[PDB]
Amino acid sequence: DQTMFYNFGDDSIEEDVKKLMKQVYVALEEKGYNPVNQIVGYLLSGDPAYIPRHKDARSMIRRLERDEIIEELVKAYLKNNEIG
Amino acid sequence: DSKDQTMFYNFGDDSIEEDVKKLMKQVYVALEEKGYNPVNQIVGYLLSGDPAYIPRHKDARSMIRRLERDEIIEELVKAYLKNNEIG
Repeated sequence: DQTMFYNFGDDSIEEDVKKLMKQVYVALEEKGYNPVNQIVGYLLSGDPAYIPRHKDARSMIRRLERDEIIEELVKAYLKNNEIG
Repeated sequence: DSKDQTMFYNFGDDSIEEDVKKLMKQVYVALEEKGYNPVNQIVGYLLSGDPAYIPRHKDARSMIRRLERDEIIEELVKAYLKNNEIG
């Protein structure tokens, strides 16, 4: 309900992960992968070889901590499931 | 207003989607009530598989026993793509 103050760079992890997931999804679909399968394999194993080099998806995903991507997945899930 | 027919040993009727929602709600409430950042405990659990990250509260520990982390992370990823209209 309450208005939030915006400080330049406030939403940087949320926005960073959103940008990354959009590009990673496109890279996976274009190369014929099951995007959910490959993202799960990467997040569980930390093995970047589950992500294509296509569209620089592998290098881009390696620039974020897996814990930061999982954090955003968890925060998004709670919010979209009205948990709070 | 939910119930269960006690007519054979039942190891659960919930779908994985239902189980993940129940786990995430129970853990969030338990941690939020006690002043913890719940997201950090859930993330630490998903990175490790160590139940010590999760409070012993209701059947939290029994829910993580029954779910695999690949299934929890699959549900998180599916939900994230859906809710951000990705694909």
